[PDB]
Amino acid sequence: LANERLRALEDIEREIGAILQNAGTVILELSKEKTNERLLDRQAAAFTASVQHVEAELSAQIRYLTQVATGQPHEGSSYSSRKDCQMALKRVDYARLKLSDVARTCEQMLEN
Amino acid sequence: SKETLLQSYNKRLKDDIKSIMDNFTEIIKTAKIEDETQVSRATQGEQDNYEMHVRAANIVRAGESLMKLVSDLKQFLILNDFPSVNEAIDQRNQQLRTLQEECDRKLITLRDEISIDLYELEEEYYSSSS
Amino acid sequence: INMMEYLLQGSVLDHSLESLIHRLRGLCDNMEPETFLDHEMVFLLKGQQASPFVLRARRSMDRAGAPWHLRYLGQPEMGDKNRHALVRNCVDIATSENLTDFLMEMGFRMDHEFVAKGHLFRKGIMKIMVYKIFRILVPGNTDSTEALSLSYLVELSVVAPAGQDMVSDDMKNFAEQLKPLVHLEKIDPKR
Repeated sequence: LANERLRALEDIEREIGAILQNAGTVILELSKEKTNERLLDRQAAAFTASVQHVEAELSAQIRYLTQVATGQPHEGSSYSSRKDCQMALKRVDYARLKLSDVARTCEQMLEN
Repeated sequence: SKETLLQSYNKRLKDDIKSIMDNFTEIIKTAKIEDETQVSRATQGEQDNYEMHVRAANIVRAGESLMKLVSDLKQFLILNDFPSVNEAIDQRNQQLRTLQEECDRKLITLRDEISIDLYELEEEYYSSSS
Repeated sequence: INMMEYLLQGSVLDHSLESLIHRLRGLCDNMEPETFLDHEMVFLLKGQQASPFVLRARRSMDRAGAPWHLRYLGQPEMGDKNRHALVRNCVDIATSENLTDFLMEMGFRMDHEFVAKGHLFRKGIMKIMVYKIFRILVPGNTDSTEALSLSYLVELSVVAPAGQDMVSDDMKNFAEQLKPLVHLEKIDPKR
């Protein structure tokens, strides 16, 4: 559950990285002198690698979603266990109130 | 249908990647300096400035659309990826069963201790002389 | 009256099986799977007719105290009343455990044994069984067994009264809810 969702979070961050690499590449090209042309090539390869693996991750996840889609609303649930747990907790609360009352009558008896 | 929605997601992804690549390549191509002929330097330069700004805006818009696609895919996964619903349901069920069993063990031990105290109190009260 | 069995059949390779099961746990009723383990043996009576009578006997090995089960399956109806399911006549009978001995007195002889081990789900009237067929060699023993193939078999079955339409259409829709994972279809028993 955290796996595919964390993949989606990573692809969010890498879309940001793609835009920042676009911006950094045209930043270096706008310079009056741009000595680090090797670093320009590195930023260009970084940009294209970012776009390519963003495409790879999203295509893979659309494929995986195509494999496990059904168009049906999933008739499973967990309601009955929550109901039984609520009844158990209210049993405990009822016993707590009754124990408070018995202890209060014991304090009234011992108090005199 | 589900197939139709998945196709639409595929179409959006292909379109966004294509748009980012095309806009960046076109900006790089315009960035070429060429010799002028019948273009009047000043007009050519303003037109080029407008083109670059519009293409950068288009790249940012494509990034926003990719964010929208990621959000829609996340919603689809949270709503109808059957395996994870089953593991969530099973984990919830097992946790609630353990809480119920703890409550019932506490109550049963309480009943036994209270019963022993009740036996002592019954003996004392009924055998009181008064 | 005479009840009819509607069948759709298919198969599923085992390494994708779990996804099927997860899909079924979404679509079928709010239940845990059942994990049945059954011994099935087929008796036949070589009468005067060209077609010998056939009877299926199942002992549920996993559950103690489960009554044995007899099943007579009629030959499939060639009428195109329900076009999409195997429509057969089914007579299903719960029985005591001396059945085999009794069937030996009736003139019946065994043909083959097979274990079937798998899962069981349901949806309304529909019964989904996803099981692996295990060949028994050393015919008395139920432990000496070998898997028949890599694939599991998937059966979608509805037992219900004679005629009784708008049944096969719901089975069509429930089969089409699985269609990326399984292909279920009316397969004829010939060849």
